Amino acid sequence: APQIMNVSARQTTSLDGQWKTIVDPFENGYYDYRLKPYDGGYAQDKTYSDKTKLQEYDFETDKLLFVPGDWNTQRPQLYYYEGTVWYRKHFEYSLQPGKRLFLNFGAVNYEAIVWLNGKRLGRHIGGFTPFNFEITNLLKEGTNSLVVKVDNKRLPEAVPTVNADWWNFGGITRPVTLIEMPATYIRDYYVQLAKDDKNMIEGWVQLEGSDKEQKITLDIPELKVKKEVTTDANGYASFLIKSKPILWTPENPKLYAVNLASETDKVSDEIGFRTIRTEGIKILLNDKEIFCRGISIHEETPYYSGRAYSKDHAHTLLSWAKELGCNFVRLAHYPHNEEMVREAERMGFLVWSEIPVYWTIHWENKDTYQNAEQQLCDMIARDKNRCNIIIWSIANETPHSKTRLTFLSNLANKARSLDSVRLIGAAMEKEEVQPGVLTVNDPLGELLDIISFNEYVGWYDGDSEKCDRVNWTFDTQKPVFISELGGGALYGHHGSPKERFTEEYQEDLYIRHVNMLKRIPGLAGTTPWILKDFRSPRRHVPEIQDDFNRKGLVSDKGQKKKAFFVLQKWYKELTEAYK
Amino acid sequence: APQIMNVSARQTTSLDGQWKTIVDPFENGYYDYRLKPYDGGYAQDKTYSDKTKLQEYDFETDKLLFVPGDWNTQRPQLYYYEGTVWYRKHFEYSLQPGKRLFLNFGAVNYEAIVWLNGKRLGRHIGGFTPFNFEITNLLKEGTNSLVVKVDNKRLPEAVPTVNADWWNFGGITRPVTLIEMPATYIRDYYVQLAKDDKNMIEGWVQLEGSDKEQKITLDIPELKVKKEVTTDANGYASFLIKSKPILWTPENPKLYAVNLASETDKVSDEIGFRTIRTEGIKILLNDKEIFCRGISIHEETPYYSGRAYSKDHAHTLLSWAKELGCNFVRLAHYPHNEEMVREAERMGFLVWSEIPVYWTIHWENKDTYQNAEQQLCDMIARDKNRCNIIIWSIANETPHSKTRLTFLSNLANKARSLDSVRLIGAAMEKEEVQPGVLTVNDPLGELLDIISFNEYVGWYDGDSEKCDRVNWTFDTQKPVFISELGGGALYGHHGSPKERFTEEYQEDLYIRHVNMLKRIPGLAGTTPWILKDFRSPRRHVPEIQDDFNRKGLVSDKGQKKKAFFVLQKWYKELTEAYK
Amino acid sequence: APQIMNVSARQTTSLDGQWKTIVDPFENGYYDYRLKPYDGGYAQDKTYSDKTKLQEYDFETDKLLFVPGDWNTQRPQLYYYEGTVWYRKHFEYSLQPGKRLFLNFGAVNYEAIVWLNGKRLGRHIGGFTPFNFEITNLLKEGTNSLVVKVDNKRLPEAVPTVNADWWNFGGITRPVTLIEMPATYIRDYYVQLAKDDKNMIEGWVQLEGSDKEQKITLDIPELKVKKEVTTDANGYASFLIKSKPILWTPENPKLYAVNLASETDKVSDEIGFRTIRTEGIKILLNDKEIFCRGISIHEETPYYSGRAYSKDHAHTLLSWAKELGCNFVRLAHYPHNEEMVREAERMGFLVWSEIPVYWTIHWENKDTYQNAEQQLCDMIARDKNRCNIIIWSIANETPHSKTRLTFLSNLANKARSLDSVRLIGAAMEKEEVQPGVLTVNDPLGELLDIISFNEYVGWYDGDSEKCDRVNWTFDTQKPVFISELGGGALYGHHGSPKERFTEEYQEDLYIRHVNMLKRIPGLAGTTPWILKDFRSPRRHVPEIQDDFNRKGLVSDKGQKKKAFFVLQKWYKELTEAYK
Ligand SMILES: O=C(O)[C@H]1O[C@@H](Sc2ccccc2)[C@H](O)[C@@H](O)[C@@H]1O
Ligand SMILES: O=C(O)[C@H]1O[C@@H](Sc2ccccc2)[C@H](O)[C@@H](O)[C@@H]1O
Ligand SMILES: O=C(O)[C@H]1O[C@@H](Sc2ccccc2)[C@H](O)[C@@H](O)[C@@H]1O
Ligand SMILES: [Cl-]
Ligand SMILES: [Cl-]
Ligand SMILES: [Cl-]
Repeated sequence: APQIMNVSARQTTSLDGQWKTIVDPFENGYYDYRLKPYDGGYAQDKTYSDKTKLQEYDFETDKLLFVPGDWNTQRPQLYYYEGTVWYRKHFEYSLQPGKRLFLNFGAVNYEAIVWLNGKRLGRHIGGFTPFNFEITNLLKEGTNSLVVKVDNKRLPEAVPTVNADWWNFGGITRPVTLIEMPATYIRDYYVQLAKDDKNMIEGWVQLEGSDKEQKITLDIPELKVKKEVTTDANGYASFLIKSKPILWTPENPKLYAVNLASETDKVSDEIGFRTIRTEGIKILLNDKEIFCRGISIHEETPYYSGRAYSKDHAHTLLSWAKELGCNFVRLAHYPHNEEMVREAERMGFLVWSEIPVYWTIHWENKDTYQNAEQQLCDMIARDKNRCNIIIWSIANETPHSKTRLTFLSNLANKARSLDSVRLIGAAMEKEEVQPGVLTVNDPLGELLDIISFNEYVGWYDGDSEKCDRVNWTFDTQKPVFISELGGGALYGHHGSPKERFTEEYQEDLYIRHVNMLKRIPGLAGTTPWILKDFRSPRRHVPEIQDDFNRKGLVSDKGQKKKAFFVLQKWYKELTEAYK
Repeated sequence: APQIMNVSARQTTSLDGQWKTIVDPFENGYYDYRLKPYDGGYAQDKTYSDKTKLQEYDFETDKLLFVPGDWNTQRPQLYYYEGTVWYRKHFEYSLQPGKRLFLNFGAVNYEAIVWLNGKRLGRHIGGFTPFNFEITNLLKEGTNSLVVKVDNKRLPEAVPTVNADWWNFGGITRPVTLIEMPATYIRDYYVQLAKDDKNMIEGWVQLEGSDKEQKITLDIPELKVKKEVTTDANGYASFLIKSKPILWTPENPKLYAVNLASETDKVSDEIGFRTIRTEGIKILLNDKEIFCRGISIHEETPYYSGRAYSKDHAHTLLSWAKELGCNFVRLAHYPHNEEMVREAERMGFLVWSEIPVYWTIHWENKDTYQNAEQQLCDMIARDKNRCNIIIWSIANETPHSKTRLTFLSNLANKARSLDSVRLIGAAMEKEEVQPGVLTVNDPLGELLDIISFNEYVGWYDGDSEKCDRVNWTFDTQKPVFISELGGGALYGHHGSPKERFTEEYQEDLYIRHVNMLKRIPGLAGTTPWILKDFRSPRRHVPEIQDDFNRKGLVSDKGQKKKAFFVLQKWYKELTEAYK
Repeated sequence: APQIMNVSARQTTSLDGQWKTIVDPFENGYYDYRLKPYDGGYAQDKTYSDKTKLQEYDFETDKLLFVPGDWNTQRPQLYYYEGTVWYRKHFEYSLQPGKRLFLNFGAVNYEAIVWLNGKRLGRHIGGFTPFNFEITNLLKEGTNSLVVKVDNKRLPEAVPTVNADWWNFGGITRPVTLIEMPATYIRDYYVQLAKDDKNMIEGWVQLEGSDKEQKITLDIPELKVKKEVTTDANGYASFLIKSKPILWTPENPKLYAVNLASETDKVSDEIGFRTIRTEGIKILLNDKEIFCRGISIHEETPYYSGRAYSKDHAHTLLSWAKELGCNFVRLAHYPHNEEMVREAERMGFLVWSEIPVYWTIHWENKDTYQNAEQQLCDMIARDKNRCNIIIWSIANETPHSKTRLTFLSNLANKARSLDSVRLIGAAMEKEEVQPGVLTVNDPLGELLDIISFNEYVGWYDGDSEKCDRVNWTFDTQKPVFISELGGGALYGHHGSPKERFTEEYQEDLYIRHVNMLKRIPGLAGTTPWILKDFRSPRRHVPEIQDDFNRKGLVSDKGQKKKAFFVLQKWYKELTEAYK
């Protein structure tokens, strides 16, 4: 039930493919007509072969869905579906006694309830973070039954809440994986550079199980590093190691093979090393001033616009970012699958990672807060060894209020106590200093290392020309990072640059908007909205949006719009400028 | 806004056909990202003709839906849809000044918000009762814009609530009508026999408008009747008319042409006359003891299984009930469309009419009660001149509790305060006196004219054999009425009479269940469940249910299953024994 | 109307995006009720703006389809659809006086008929080869109307004919492009090594237009080559160039920038250089013995399984082939899009390219032969400069008749007269020498450089064990190339190695099939069937096939089956052996 670091390097067996499914809008499979739980609900996975008895379902003769994936793009009937779908899987597994077996979900949106062989394993909320169950003692010989009740109903108190600008993709959206472990295993570990110290590798390791005190060995063959330690009685041990590793950067994404070994377990990883700091309005990677030439990206696939989960999906999206000239990607509005981060790390993209605290969250709900902080904790726990990640962001656009402020401040501080290296960000509130002159105004900026905010001058705030008459001033000399900007266009739809939603309008906007960005003092990062057209239920212009937010520089069908090349040209100037 | 009696008889213009529509699952057209209402939402019906300005919708180029109709059967994507769909109609209408104009919706499930020319007319909850707006002063020349925002999300506090065994059919489910009235018009009237008096016609008439005191004439020509009264300062007048009409019966459903005429309006009707009362365990219609040879019916069409609304739909269903031997039909679980009631009155079926107070209603919620009572009032107000209805039911199966009893007693009193003639029913709690012997035990019965209850012996309570070892007894000596019973079968699926869901099992069930009914002391009525298979989201056996409740005696495709003829044979004998 | 070389390098304007469409199954848009052509059919693209007159259509208010792409996966209703769909596009283009403008279709399946502003430009048959029209003198000012009548009806006499094992993907399956040319332009050109000579570049260039005698330069800067020549009265010139270019291989796919300029035009290109020949049972690339570690690939996308067309599609597919350990890809069963071939060229994959001459072609129909030979000519003319293509194939599996022999012989002779460098292959008739001993017996073999054939021992011919019971011998000392082999499995479906369609069966099948391949004297190449599960209308096992051929080593969802790694291991050993 605790997070497992680097699942892909473990002893894994996939459960993916196609599973039997039951769409259950009124949750008949969970509650009876009194609205109470009942034995004999669908969790029992009872093949309906004796027809002298009465039951109301039969996984064995029902329809399939693919796992992993959203359900919305797999059947017309499921496009808008919000509610419960039951997934069932049968599998066999041979586990020698003493060995341990875990069931890992990369992600399930939004609530998952899980049973093995008719016995409840647990419950998860939050649709974008992994979770594990140990099934060591519940495995049976022969056929095992795995049942997952998945529900994506919008909940006022959820994270996110009843309103948002992206599709409500339900289902088992990321791979489902079995993991075999020795009785005491390497559960967690941290291997990064010490804060601001390019000559000190530091980290720790965490065993799990009963034989908690063991000789650990950390190997980095290419750095001639062989460090030994012994975990204390809590299965914990820390270390410092002197080394001068080649530093990861976007232009040389240097990664090192790291091998961890205990007396009873072992695991390998790819880990690069860098430092990241603020100095006034400057952002410093390995002590050099950099500009973050970024782009924002939803976890949505090329061509057919389902939930992304694979390396193929990551590679195609990033290869567009590459052509766009980015050295940075913002992954909105939630933690993406581990393959996106790994592929960004491999190709040399810095990363902004993020939780879906977004619009009208319930700031007074003690449960809502626990939810969001759990997501924050899990986002950082999974990716803490990914050096291309330099910004953690604890909030998107939010209405201002004292409850909001106290909520986000708790997240910001918690982020800082988990990762004293990377930069903490959040979407800050904007204020008019005097006409034609804008600034930021958020008392949460004291817990942030950057001045991050969204603005849509020229699309939602005025026509394009208004980018020509807006300017920005700041009362603090922290690096300024604009996390969203842009506007919509349908690829192939042409006309006057005054005609909104044409490629021509969007091109004119990006020209003028870039000129406005060139005037902003302290500007050190931008990630326009967005790389690719994506699904939203808030976009209803027929033949133009068709349930798609059209602010992509690339169409959902991979076609580069005219505005793609405006941003591309600017990023070329910027690359030479900071070279 | 007040109800209008006998809408079909007024000066009517149909707004039916195909309307433009927008599916809006997050309610973008009503709320903004702050979750606040905003001017400029879709109610403004603003055609998106000037693309220099930004807008997120356009009715003019969007998709159509049939009106009337559920949306669920019209598009695969809407099959499961729960949430907001916007409808938009354009129309012209010439109103001679002084004349008034009303907008009548037969039904909209579940919440309707209505606008004319960008102005809100009001809001309605309750998906099976009609409602009106006066649009006399809002009509413009040329094109008028009617926008209706329909939402069918299940609400915990709603009536019905978040669980129920029928499809959540959203949309504008019954015809939409323009009614023109004189400045002062006959709004409402009542013309029926006096309680247990086959020689006294009583009634009243109610005007609406300024000319409140008028001479009123009531003409029943075939009876050689003409009473001429005059209305008070409220527009109200009552009357008593000694007459010896031919009384309506199922075998001879006599109806009279009735003509009302004030100084400034007239309106005709077809009304019949009959007496109805209980005498001990007997039900007496026109002083003669009858048995209600009945069958239950959902408001759902033959063959394609959409929401029924037309005279054609009613006729097909009723001619199945005719062939079954019925003299009675129970319309579940809500007020059906008027066409259905009228068709039943004309062919000769007594009717049971009811409201969707069903399972876990929020008994302690005062708005919930107000909703249910409003639905009660609207039900009785519309049909009070329909002589063929003899039972109003205020409740279906509900849990046992004090709040439920208080709630249901208030409805039962209200029903009685609204109609002194018809019988009041409700699904009562049952109890097992001794093994094999059951009874009713429910203090609500004290407020009811019958012992009415649902029982599914042989389907939910045991296999078919258990019907042979269950018997009933009753303390109170009222007529006993079983409003639901039966079990499921797929037409064309055959096997052993032991195999559930074959035709042979359902036949065996009905044969044993009928012998059980024949041992029930005081049995006066049976409306078995059900006439035609119907859509339910709680029926998930593949290839057998497929989201259909299969307890019809007739398939959803009009095929008579074997059990149909069992019940038909008993109903033939009941016709003999009660002649 | 003639072919144009290197379309992507010219001055191009995409017409892609979404077009208006009319599904027209009875070709009402083209015939009247007399089955005769008629004026005012849909080719006239006449907006229905005057409802005083009668017409049966209106593109302006009809539905969209994405272009490029198959229609089948864009709507449920079009999945199986065979027939006509009208595509309509409006566009503007500013063509300076004297310049020429061409409409280029990458491909349309099967029959395309094309109109600009109501005038027929012409017709094309054959679904996988590009075609052009000149619209220089038809372009009008302002709004131009492009109408394409697309029909994919299966025709007995067509190429392919009424039966084949892949989906009938209809539509404008590949990009549509406007190409602007000077009044006299470089239409075609050839630049490659001379046969077997590592030290000699040969080639030619062809002009189109009235200024036919011009000075042409060919520059290859990295080779310090600058050749000037002058064209003759036919616009033709040939050349020879002593040079020692770095030779292209899969391991080092070196490409040279090549620049061509005449007096009025210029075009650049990327072209590699290699020699290829057979020597006995040996295939020699740049005089080195190679094994073709191949995989077959249909032109179908990962994940959603539409018609592939983009570099994104090719890269993902080819990336799987790279992980498999391939140095070679067979593109079946027709010419793929040019993106696929360029990406194989750039990444390092030798290529097999072929035409859809397949199963029961009408060998005696002269129009059928002309069609097949046109497809051959278009295939070779487009890719003659792609050094990575080393094999052209003029036929897949065919029946064993004299007319077939004549038909294919003429194809094989035409291919050789078009290209004397590349190898010519075709799937050859097999025969049983004696029990357990197969061979090839096909007189066509005289005209082919390799002994190429398909065999599915262990899937269609026996169980997996029969691979152990089969051996091969050949009378002729030519390299043996098996173009297809394998069997089906559903990813995630697990069982005994004896149960067909499990991953275990396919894995066992591949172990014993590879061992059979190890015993084949002369084996110089294999391209197993197939890389990725693909759609097929002859694959009907529910839950297993569901209209997919399951013989992929990769699921249609990117998942590597167990058998993938069997082939991967053998290719790893073949790599070391042929080092
Ligand atoms: O509408 C959009 O395109 C985007 O709006 C922003 S919110 C915002 C709007 C105006 C100014 C400042 C912030 C969301 O972050 C994004 O998910 C959504 O897609
Ligand atoms: O499940 C059914 O077939 C029906 O069950 C009854 S409730 C009940 C169940 C068992 C015993 C007593 C009452 C509902 O009135 C009905 O709408 C539904 O269709
Ligand atoms: O059935 C298959 O999987 C494949 O069959 C071959 S034909 C063949 C079958 C048996 C022996 C020799 C040749 C086709 O080339 C291919 O398109 C198709 O998919
Ligand atoms: Cl947009
Ligand atoms: Cl049922
Ligand atoms: Cl297959």
